[PDB]
Amino acid sequence: VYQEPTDPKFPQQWYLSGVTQRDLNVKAAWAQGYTGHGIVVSILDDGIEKNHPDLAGNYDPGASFDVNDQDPDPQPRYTQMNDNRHGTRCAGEVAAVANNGVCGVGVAYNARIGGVRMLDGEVTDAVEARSLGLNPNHIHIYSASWGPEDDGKTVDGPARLAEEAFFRGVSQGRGGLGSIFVWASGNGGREHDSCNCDGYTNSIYTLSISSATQFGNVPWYSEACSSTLATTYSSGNQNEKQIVTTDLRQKCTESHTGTSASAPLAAGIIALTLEANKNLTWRDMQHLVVQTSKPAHLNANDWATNGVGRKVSHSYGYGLLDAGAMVALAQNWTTVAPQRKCIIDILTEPKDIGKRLEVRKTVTACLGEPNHITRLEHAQARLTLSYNRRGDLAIHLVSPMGTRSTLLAARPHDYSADGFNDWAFMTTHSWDEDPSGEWVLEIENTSEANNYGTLTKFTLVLYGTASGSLVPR
Ligand SMILES: [Ca+2]
Ligand SMILES: [Ca+2]
Ligand SMILES: [Ca+2]
Ligand SMILES: [Cl-]
Ligand code: NA
Ligand code: NA
Ligand code: NA
Ligand code: NA
Repeated sequence: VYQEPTDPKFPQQWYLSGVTQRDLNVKAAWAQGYTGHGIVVSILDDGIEKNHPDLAGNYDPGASFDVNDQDPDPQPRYTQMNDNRHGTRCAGEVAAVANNGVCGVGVAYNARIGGVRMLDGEVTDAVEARSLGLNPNHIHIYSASWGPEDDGKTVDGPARLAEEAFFRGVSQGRGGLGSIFVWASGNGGREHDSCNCDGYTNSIYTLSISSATQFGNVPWYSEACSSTLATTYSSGNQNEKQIVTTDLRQKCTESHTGTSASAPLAAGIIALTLEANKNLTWRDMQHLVVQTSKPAHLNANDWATNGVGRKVSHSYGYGLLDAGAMVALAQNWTTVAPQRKCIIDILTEPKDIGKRLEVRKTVTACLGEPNHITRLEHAQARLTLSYNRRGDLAIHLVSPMGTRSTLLAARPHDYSADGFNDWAFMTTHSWDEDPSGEWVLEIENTSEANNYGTLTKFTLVLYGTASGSLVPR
């Protein structure tokens, strides 16, 4: 039968496989014959050590570029502090070589791996766009363990070039099937940050991935939000194990940590899934993640069952990825119908927020039209509002099926008086629900202060299809 890797640190890779059920079920996918052969992954980060003993065999210059110095070679810049170790650590998680007596193995240890050196310098809009749009008919999957500052007061996302890169990627990338963008949801847990204030994670074009500790808890660094899709293991406290990967200067590390370690594991699992069905679209991939991810034994105080019987948490999305279940479901997967977009402008007049504002609206979700949606994918509440202290706001959106999504939780450090300017708060929690019916938006002041402001626009944007539903869970 299948023989598991013999690498010296493979037994330390607790998150890949084990008797204990606290893993991503990756060996089961390996046993089905999927190891990433023929799939190309690129790490958008601070560079990749292309000559690393556990990366060299899988390295792909076609999946690589150096946008910081404008050359083809993504070799990290070496410093005493080893500042530029981050990308190499991420790459090893995806595609470290197996059975070569070195370190551990990648989730997709036969995939090809590249890196874009783009974090080691000023990260402009143009820098991001040129990275996100690198060789989009060669690279299948992009992994990004970076984003806006996690100070818990920033609201920021892709500017014009980067957003255009996303739309070009999902539309024309991978032969029209769409580039797969995998994002780390953030490290702002300590600052009480929300990953919905991050336009990269909040994007419908990215699969935003959160973290769980070995013992199944929400890590200190974790950011909760409704835009998160699913979860992979990463670090926790000092009694919990961490991530084993390739390190700078041709070394091995057993202490890769934080949100940074979760996205690459998801990218690796998605690589195995694409090997099992190369015809999957970018939206297909998100459907697979929703259907197969596992809540069980993940601890959270906010698990809720949505309209179609799936458990969902703001800390974890639909739960832990399950590689075995992903590759199995992928094989006979029927391509989803083309994406519809139903735009519903909710307000007829501006509304003062005060202590609390509730906006109720019954919608038909474009009944009778080509964009009629009976099967929701992503939903956005695009909000424009003024307020004197942004971080005192909490915002909830309730679907017709009764699913309460927290669009925005209180952010104690966010003192901004700039409000929100058509910010597209996104939720994945009503996936596969029928969006026809009453939606409810709640905006409330969570502090005792006499705050003030006005909601001047609320566009409900629904994405999805009108066919192909499963019997609820
Ligand atoms: Ca270079
Ligand atoms: Ca190895
Ligand atoms: Ca953040
Ligand atoms: Cl759109
Ligand atoms: Na911005
Ligand atoms: Na397309
Ligand atoms: Na996303
Ligand atoms: Na309804």
